[PDB]
Amino acid sequence: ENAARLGRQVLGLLPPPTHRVSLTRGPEFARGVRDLLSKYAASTRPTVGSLHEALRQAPFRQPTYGDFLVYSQTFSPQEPLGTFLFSFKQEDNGSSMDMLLTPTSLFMLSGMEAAKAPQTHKVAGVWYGSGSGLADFIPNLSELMDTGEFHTLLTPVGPMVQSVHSTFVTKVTSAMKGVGLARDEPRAHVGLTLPCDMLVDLDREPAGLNVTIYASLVYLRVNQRPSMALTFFQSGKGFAEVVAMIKDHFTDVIRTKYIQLRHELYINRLVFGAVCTLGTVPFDSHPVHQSLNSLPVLVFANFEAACGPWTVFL
Amino acid sequence: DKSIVVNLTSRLFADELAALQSKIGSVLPLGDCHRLQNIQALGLGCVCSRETSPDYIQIMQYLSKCTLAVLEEVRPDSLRLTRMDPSDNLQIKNVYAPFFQWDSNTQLAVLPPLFSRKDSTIVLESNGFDIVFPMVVPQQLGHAILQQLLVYHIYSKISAGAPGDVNMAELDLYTTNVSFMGRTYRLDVDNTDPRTALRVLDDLSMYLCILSALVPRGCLRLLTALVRHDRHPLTEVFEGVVPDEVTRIDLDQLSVPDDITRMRVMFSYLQSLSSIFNLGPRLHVYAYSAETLAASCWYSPR
Amino acid sequence: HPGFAMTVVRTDEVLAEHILYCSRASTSMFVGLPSVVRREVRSDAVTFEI
Amino acid sequence: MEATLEQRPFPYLATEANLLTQIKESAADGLFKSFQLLLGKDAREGSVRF
Repeated sequence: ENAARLGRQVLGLLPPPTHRVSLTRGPEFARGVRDLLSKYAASTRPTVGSLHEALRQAPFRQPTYGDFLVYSQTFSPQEPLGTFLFSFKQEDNGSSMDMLLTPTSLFMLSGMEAAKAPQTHKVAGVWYGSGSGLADFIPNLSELMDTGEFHTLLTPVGPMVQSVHSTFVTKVTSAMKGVGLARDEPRAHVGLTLPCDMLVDLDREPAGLNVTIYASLVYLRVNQRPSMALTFFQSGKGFAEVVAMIKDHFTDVIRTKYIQLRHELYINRLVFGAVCTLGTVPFDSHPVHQSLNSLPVLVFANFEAACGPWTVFL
Repeated sequence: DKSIVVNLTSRLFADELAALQSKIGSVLPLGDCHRLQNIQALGLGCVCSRETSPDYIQIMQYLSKCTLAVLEEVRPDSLRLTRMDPSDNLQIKNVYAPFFQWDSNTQLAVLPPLFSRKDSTIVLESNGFDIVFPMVVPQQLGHAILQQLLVYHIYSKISAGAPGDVNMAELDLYTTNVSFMGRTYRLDVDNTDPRTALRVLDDLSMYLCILSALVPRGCLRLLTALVRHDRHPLTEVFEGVVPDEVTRIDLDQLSVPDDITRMRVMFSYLQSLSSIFNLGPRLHVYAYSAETLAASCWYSPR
Repeated sequence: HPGFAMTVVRTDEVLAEHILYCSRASTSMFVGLPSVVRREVRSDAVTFEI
Repeated sequence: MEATLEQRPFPYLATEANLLTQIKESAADGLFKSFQLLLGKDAREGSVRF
């Protein structure tokens, strides 16, 4: 008998059902619009029962999706669903199509070593031949790594949601705010996926409802030619500690750069890195290790994405 | 609904129930965002102990990790708290002991107990633990204590290394007292562990000598035209005696397209000093009632 | 043999199956009522907590 | 033992007289000891517990 008492507390605490107005039949459009207007008009009056109907509303929010339209020569068809996206907006007068830089694509524009990232160079050697078609569009991968203005051009967006890959032009949909769901009606939690090679995990420590994910884009020079580097971080330590933890990771890079630039050192050379904030992960959700043709790729559940400005650190 | 129930695993007495009764409606940080919680997570003095030296940076550095919660109910077997979601409208009551007047459209931030530990520390001897409370303070004093606490750990290192360097009487009044409008307050910094307060100072010396290497020369030459000609109300630190180093950089001539590349690069290292003067979370108050001392703010951490 | 002997200390666990006896009517229980609290509404599902 | 205020949900009675005159100023400079304001979200009968 006591389960019948719980059948009332469930059916009295549910959200109200969303109204379904049929736009194909005639006399079923009249009966559906009328029950909007006869039911909203009793959610405005100042009596107690009309105030009772205004308290049941459950305002759950929805993410804001972006619609991007990419060349297929700069975006591989083999990309895991949930790959992060960087936009690039150097020039405006064309305004025809857009550049989207996955971290396995930006690994080729940098020219960073395959001993720092061992596994993701082989996968970036089969999805792209020699990094030419990625770099045919930027004539300044040598003058944006000197003057230090590459991080000023990237705006982080969010993970992949939907990609209708064609032969010439790839149409990519992302999720900028909120938890990344597939926009199509069987809504699945497409969480953000990163390779285990890029991500460097920092961690008695307390945990909140939050562990953020940061993006560091570090300038350096290999073979006495400019070549940046990009790593991902993950810690819930607050912004004052992580900047102290990133500089410990790059002690061997700051030393070996300014030795190479000991004699000539221009003022544009001094800028080193920049840290963005990509989004939060709730604690109690551990990432699941996953292999893809083999590439060790983390997958996060319920990664709700945010966006922060690039702040220079050194 | 969101709430936190916290057990008191032994018992508690009638004196410390009246001590926890006066401290109702105060924000404390606690360890984990679980519904069930024990006594070991709620103290800010799990790191701030009595037999050991405190570390007011590391105590504050601990405070931007934790979740923050407001007390509602004090029971002899439990403490029921309500938590704070990272983007949430909520209410905070001005209980806190150095009374600073708030208003609507102010800017709060949570600080460690920096004027009286003995006021914030009430000890729970029935369980073998003490629960320690922070203080929420508008950011005009949130920053100004961290400006003052780092000046202490510069000059206390000089005086402890050699006492002939620093006169002690001028050391106590200047490095400990925090200047505020109307009142000057004495910090509770006498026996601390400065070993993480120097790593912050070892991060200034990277940003600061970069800022000394690329000073734009037009701003240097405007000082020499201002410290000895005009008497401006905020240059009066600099008397007619200009620093001699400023005049020794005047030997080169002005150049506009070589000071654009110095104004721009110096601009992006000023944006980096918001990683070294950080407070904890922020509480944007949008309404306040002075006869009830009840602010209604918006919580946003980091 | 170096010039000192030594003693060793270990610890060892045992999965002991126990026997509990508990006399008549000692404890007295107070059973409340189950109360349902809705705490999350998503686009995918609704959770509860009893 | 001093007599103390309590906010328990009493069945308050109704008087012919009004009480409202000069109260806002009398709360400021104390006409009477041991009072407590209640603004909007907290001006109600508290929940009974025992």
